[PDB]
Amino acid sequence: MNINPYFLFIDVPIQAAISTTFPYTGVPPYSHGTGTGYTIDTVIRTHEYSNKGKQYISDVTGCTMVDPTNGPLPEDNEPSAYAQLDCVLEALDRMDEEHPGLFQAASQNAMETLMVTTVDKLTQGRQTFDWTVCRNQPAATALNTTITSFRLNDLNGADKGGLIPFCQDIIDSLDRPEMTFFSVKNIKKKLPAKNRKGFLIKRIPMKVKDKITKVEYIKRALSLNTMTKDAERGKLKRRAIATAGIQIRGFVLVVENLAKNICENLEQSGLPVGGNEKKAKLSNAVAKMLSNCPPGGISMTVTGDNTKWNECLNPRIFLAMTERITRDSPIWFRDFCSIAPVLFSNKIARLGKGFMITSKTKRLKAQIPCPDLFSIPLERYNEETRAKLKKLKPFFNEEGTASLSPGMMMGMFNMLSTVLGVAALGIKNIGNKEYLWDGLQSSDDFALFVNAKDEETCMEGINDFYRTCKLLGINMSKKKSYCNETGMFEFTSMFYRDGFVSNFAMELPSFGVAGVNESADMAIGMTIIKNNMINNGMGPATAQTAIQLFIADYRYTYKCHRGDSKVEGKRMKIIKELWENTKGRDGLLVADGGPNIYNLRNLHIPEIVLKYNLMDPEYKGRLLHPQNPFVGHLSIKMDYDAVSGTHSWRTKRNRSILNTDQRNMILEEQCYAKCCNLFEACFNSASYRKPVGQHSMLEAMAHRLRMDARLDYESGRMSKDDFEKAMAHLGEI
Amino acid sequence: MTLAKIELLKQLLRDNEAKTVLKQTTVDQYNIIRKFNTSRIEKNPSLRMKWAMCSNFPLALTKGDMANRIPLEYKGIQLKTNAEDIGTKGQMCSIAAVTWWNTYGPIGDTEGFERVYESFFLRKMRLDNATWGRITFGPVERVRKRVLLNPLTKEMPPDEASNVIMEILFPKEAGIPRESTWIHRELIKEKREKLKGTMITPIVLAYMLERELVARRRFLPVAGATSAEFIEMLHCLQGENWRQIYHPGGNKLTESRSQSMIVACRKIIRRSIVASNPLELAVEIANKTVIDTEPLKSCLAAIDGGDVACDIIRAALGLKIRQRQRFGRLELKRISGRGFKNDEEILIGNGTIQKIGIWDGEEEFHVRCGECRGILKKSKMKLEKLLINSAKKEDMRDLIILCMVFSQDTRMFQGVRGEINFLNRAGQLLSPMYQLQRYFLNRSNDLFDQWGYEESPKASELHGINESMNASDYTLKGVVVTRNVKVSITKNLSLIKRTGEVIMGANDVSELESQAQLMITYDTPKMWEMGTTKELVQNTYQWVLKNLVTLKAQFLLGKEDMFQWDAFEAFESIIPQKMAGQYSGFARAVLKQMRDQEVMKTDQFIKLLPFCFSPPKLRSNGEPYQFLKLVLKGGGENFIEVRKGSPLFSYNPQTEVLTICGRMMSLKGKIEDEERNRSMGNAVLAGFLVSGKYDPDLGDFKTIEELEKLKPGEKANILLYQGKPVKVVK
Amino acid sequence: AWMVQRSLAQEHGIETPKYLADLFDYKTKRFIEVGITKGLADDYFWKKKE
Amino acid sequence: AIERNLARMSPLVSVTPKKLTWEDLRPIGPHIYNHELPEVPYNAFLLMSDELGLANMTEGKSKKPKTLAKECLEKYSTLRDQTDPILIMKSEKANENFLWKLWRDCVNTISNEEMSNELQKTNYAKWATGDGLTYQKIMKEVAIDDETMCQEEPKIPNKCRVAAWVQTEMNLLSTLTSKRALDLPEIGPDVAPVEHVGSERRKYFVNEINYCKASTVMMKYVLFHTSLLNESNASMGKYKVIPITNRVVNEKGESFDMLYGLAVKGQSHLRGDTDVVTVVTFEFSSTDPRVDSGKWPKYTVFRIGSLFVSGREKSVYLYCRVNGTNKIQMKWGMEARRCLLQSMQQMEAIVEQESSIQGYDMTKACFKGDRVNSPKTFSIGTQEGKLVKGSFGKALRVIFTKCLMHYVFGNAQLEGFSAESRRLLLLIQALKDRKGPWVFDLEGMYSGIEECISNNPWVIQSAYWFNEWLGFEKEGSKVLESVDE
RNA sequence: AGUAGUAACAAGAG
RNA sequence: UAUACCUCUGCUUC
Repeated sequence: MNINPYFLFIDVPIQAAISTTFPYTGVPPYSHGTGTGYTIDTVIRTHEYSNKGKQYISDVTGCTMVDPTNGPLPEDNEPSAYAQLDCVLEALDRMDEEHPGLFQAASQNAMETLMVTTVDKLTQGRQTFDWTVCRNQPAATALNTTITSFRLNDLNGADKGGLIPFCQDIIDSLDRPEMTFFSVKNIKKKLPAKNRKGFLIKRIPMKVKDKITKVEYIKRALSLNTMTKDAERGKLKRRAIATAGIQIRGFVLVVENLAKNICENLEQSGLPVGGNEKKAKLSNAVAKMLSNCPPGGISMTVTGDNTKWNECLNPRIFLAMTERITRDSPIWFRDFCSIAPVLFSNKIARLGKGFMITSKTKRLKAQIPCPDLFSIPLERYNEETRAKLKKLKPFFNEEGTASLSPGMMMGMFNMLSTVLGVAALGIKNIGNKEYLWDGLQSSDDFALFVNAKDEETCMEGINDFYRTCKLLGINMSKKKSYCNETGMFEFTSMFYRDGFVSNFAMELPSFGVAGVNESADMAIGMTIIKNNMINNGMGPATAQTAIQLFIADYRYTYKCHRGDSKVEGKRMKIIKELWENTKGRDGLLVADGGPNIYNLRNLHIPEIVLKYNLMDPEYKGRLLHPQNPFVGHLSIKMDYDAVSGTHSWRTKRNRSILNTDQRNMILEEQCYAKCCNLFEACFNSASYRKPVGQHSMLEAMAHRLRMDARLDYESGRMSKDDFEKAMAHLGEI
Repeated sequence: MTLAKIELLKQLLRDNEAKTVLKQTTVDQYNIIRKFNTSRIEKNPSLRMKWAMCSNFPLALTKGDMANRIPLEYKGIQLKTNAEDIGTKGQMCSIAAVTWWNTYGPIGDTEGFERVYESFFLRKMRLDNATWGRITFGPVERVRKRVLLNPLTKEMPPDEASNVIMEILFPKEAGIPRESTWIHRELIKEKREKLKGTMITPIVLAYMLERELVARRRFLPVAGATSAEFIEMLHCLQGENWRQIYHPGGNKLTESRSQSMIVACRKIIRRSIVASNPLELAVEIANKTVIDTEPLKSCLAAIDGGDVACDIIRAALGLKIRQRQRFGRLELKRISGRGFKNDEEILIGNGTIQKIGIWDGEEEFHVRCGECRGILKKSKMKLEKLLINSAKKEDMRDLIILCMVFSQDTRMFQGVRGEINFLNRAGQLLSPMYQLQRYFLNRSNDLFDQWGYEESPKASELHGINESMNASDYTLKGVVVTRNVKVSITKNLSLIKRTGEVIMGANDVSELESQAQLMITYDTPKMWEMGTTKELVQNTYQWVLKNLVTLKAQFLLGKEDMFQWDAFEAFESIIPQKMAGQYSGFARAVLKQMRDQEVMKTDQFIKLLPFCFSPPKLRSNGEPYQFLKLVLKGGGENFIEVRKGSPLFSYNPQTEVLTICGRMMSLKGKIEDEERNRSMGNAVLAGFLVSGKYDPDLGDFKTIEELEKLKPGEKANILLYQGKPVKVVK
Repeated sequence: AWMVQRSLAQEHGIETPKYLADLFDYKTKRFIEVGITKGLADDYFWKKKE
Repeated sequence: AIERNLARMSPLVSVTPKKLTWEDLRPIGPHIYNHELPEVPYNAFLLMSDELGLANMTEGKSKKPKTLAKECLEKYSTLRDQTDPILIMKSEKANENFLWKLWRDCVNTISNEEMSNELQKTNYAKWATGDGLTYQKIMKEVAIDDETMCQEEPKIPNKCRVAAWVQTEMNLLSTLTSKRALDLPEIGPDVAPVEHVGSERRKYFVNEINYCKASTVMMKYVLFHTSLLNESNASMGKYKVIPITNRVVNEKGESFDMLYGLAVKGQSHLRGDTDVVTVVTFEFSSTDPRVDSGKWPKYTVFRIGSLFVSGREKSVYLYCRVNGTNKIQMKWGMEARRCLLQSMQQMEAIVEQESSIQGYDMTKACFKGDRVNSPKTFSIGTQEGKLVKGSFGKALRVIFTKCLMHYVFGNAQLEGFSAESRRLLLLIQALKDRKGPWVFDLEGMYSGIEECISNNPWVIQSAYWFNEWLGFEKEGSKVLESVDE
């Protein structure tokens, strides 16, 4: 008797048992080595979709530019990037006509937001391309380097605090003939020592001023870094993703804020709608389309998906979109909003590491940097790369980068593109034919409803929608998209079948131990179960099972099995002692080899708070010792409820930096850290609330400490000695 | 400590780097240089942790005495190492070091801990003190709504909350004084007193404060209970296919009762309306309804709120009826006069037409807003008199404005400028009057200017006031500031007074069916009856399938005996009363077709049998109303197709599987032999039979308007479901 | 300035001025507001008193 | 502008829609049936169905792994003492001598009296581990001049055909045993009725999986990877021997420690997450590889004795193989218990949906049947070309097994195949429901799916199963096609 | 060898 | 050339 797990689908329908078609217990595919091939693929294809447009050499950068917009319409189903401005403007006019006031209101909100937005805002951009060192760095560091660099070119917009002067300095820095910036280099110095030879050589780092010419700077300012996307689910082959510089961030923020402020008020945009609310939108949007045409009215649903979404959409359109949307706004704001598209219209793409060539005979390998990419016979590359490199040539730059005028990068203008999709959804009809379409949009993923009298019309409506989208540079995936009679459909891995079904598989990877620490991961671990019980349809048995499995994973990961158990380990050896010593054993946390007291009803309660009354005074005292060394200097995506105890620790820093030339940044860091740690002692609220001021960081401390001294004296805390000493010290400062 | 700070400052300033950093860096830029580090963003912490936990010294300590109290090793086990951490510049250590510290470390001060983390403990007492009830299996309609996740101390906007936190924790650094301080001075005082002696770091106190001040509102699937202290237990309260009665401990709000009470009463009424002798049901149910812990009796008795349904029930059990209304912030009680709403179109001041329900008839209310009290006398679009007391300026003002708007005066309607069709922050369109309220509450100058003035009362006890809420000789037209501060119920739930006049209309309650706040319980058999559309639909069809054995048999014996059955009364309470009869008359006929003639369809019989309860309504001709789909109350989804399947009801003849609101049922072993090639046309229209198949010469698929107008004995084409043409005759 | 003002007011134990004062007298424990008018002083005075 | 453009745009630009009919659904992966290709070989990390665990009764509490394997081998000395290699089958590029030397080194190293589980870095160990096999990095300046150096053509997965060992693995892993392997920890006491219902449900749901085969295999993978990861980081440069351990409880309630084999940990200076550590597996078995040779081309099989298994004597074989893993897969191994939740939730959904219909806990009803209702029955599989009805528990265990196999064979091929085939599934559902589904470029769907079928056993089997099912549905369609009309 | 799969590891660095 | 059967590193990007 041959078992067939598919035969379940004879009994239970596919949506009802959709969880079993997701292999999320398995491993997701990671990348290996270089992504240059994947980047080059994108560069070639992006131009492949627009090569019948207008080619021209940029007199600024000296790069090869291609312009599809207002180009010849396609005569085939190959991904077209040839959008038509007029049609976009009409699609916009329709949206404005049906949503009047939104266009200017959103702009005013975004403007009034911008005006308040400070520079520090840029620090929360995660990985950012640092143009000074030409590497992906933390946003804060990439920003700091850019500010310190700007300071050398007499650009102190940052000192004012606001974003506007900084952005001004950014667009101004383009005019600079030679951009100067710091670069660190080492120096030997004989420090005194008790070392036979009475001295020691420590390489003290020192900063050096380095110059870049206007063009070479502009090229970096316009550059985008690239890397293969790891762990991307539900796909065979890998692909590339990009990272932006510090310059464009401020200009994108505003545009996305605007597009957000717009999208929020649209009813056919699924962004920034929470996954839970997306159903509230979708099911209703369906309910509307259902009861609209009773008499033989065939309501069809189309499970949409777009191809080459990023590689077809052109900045030149987004510029027009900003220009239209900002109609009523003043000029400076239009000029402000217009910049990011202008940059993306003239952007440059970096090609990652390169390609590794080898000899099996000699067992040798070597990476060929993108500059040296062509310093070799093309026959020595493999068959595909040989084809790619030939096609890359016309868009290739001397310094080893690829010019890329058309197309967008993976995840840049999500909002503003979603708007362009909704704009397609806004037409609803063409030529007064007997049908009406509506739908929901989300970047490259869309769901299209079409109501009409007979399906022959519906299909022509869908065809009209397709042919329409072509004019916006939006390309529907004939291969991945499919249509059916309304009642069931799929949208961003959410499955509707006369009501959205659960897809428990999707969230299953989150059940594991998160990797923050013992304290947090518990809270997270229970909270995930608690939430998945509510939203994703997990019964009490399965939930209670997950409660067990998580503790199982938790105790192995953090090596903290039951104190009564006999599992051996360095920690366990002490845990057992703690078990023997402690009286209120049920008061012990699992991290301390305590018993799991959680169940369905108290998932939402922190373990410490649960067990507090069961703890011994010394144990809770030690566990919650106010000045314990394990918890660091805290400072106020999902958040959790947890208590700050000894299990709330932080791990060691990655030490690989120690034996590289970036050692400096440790001293550069700690140099700040000292000043900030002190400034926090002077101003305790600094940790909570962002301090404000364009004045000197020292001045504040001086004044504050002076007042502290004076008041501590006159109140009767400090003695005349301490006051005179304090004032004597401060006097010098 | 100051001396130490200054000394450390001087020691730091020696370092030219630190000096230049302190001199060059700005107070703004502090926010940047703080986040400067060599650290990188961990893209796979789930892995990196599992890896790191297998290393020797994964953790980093803080440099200090408490670190030095930890020994290097302990009974062979290496606790920590000499090597410093790059970030902390303190020693590194193994996780064991934690387990040591917890076992043999220094015992620290934990006084205040409970008050600091009070917010969390309140959950623990809200669970520990709670009491659980019954668990019931059966369908549950979950409505996805934004709700408050946790109960707060006092809800504020983030900006307002942070300032309070700042006032509590860092009073010297609060900066510019806000009004908030004066409003929450008692809260500040309290938290200041409660969090004084503790040793815990302020940054934690601010977090816990912000947790219990700032609100966490999120979209969730909810059914019944929506109060925070219910939401926090939501995972246990319900599923899709089960319900759990839960009674949380601690005190509960009055408004939370007032919220649910209304829904409960409305829901009782909506059911009891359809069944003859409504009062009987209403009383039967209301007697045994429960709001969380309080009976509906105790609630209606104790609370002085209600609206319409509440009074009707109040008069059904026997107690006073507070005819009170709420216009946003304005609270009204009825002194005399019963007005009637009439939908008209008004051309409002700014120059736009608006469909508004104008209230005809004279009316007199006892009025209160915040602290300001008064008496209101109004007529159809006119403030006749407004006799108020003196109070705070904003209350007097808002009282007068809310009265001006509530009165629907033309002087108000013709005092609009710009636009008044703005949505709320979520993006929802407010109602015509509440928009005018939200508008004139802000921009009142137009109203006050457009209103008009007149002579003040010269009676000693009376006074008049002007636009700025100050005494004046020229008062606002119709405004006065004075110094001085049985019933029975019908079978059909209308309240009559001794003089024969009726004051409450059974058909005067709101059809709007909102989610309650607390646990709405019905301590009776057949709870479902007071349920949602789909719940009732499902339970009904289930009850049909459960008794199909007898119900299908009696249909060959008892003529109209089945059509009326206890269970169907509920179902009918779903159906629009304007269609119930038309549906019943059709269903009964289509069924009678399958009875009297030799063409049965069990799947259809089951589908239609519930619709036949309500007394039928045929056309003038004697023929019933033909239908494509039978619509139900609420949600465009909720309808039963006649030819095709539908979101609520569909049938799969391949597996003989009946789908009801998603749930699967098996009809196998309960189907006749000849239902194989038995077309559906013989149970789609009443008094119609399939002759042949689609004959092009007959033309197109004829619609209901045509089919009803066709003469008896006349062929026509009909489309069952997509791709199934049929040739039918009358 | 606000830190100074609030520190002084809080340390001395008095209400914080809602506006930003100019000086503070240590002996009197009183904040001081300085005004530089052109015409009459009496005019500029009672306007501040409001 | 829009319409004026649409007017002048070429007709060739269209969506080319077509209404889907069942005959358009041609069986996916036409090559998997071609015998001209090699049948897909077993490529997992450890053995699953063919596993043979040496059982050692204990107190039921943790001991040191070396001591455990030592005592186990002490119990079963006859196999441990066997120094005489009886080679049955040999992996093409393996080395009998090195492998057997490695096996003996493992056995003896573990069997010895000292604490350390370290192996001497011998030549056979260096071969089996793959010492110094990494290429030497050099300057680009050199490599550019060196004309012999070239970019390597990438290795593309081979095109395998269907193999029955997968089918059998599925048939067996889903079957019941008398041995429970799970290590489920304690939870808080029940108070609310929901918790009692859940707890009462777990007795039915959990045990149904725990008693089955796949559970033990899973726990083996988990517990193994758990330690392998620890050694990989704790002892990077040291070759170490790690036992394939799993504690088990029989129906009587006696804790038997199971030793399925011994594994050699390679050199693990793992920097990047994807960086590989080579692990050499020596696993006991009772399977004669000559029977299904196509299954074991990656393995080297010895014959090291015999045991009284089910009363009768059975020949004990030693399956020797050079394997490899990394931080990612070890972590995902450690997080494999979840294979429960995905299969347990999916069915508890059905128990809840049923309980909704009849208004009480329908668990016992679904599993065993009851006074009112019959037990739940599902179409579980085929038998000489006809359906077969399996119980709820079997339907559960089948899903659990599937979810396990998702991990054990999880890779890009599985991701792509699942993702792309899910669409065709949904279309087939639309057809089953008669919702008149249309397609725009079906060859695209197919081309998208079929490129993911190369040399993944579960993919290649799932394709076959999919075609069989798709076959059986088309017989069902014939019932609907002529309804009414 | 092997892991693995459109490119990598099978240690790297001073 | 050497120190170097030494030293540093395991997400730290060139």
